[PDB]
Amino acid sequence: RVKNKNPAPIQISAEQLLREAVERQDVAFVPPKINITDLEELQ
Amino acid sequence: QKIIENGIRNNEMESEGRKFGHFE
Repeated sequence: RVKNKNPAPIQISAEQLLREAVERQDVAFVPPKINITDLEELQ
Repeated sequence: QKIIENGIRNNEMESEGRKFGHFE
């Protein structure tokens, strides 16, 4: 009936906001490492 | 010479390590 004015059992908290905002980050970008197969690219 | 060579060999085995660790 989408009219559930009943106060939520879990109220939104500020620390929750900052935590779930930070959660948007992931691991450091992983690039496929370059393979030095010969001497010139090593140089 | 040896440090360069060891770098080279590591590089081909890691280039082929993609096939080695393709499915794991």
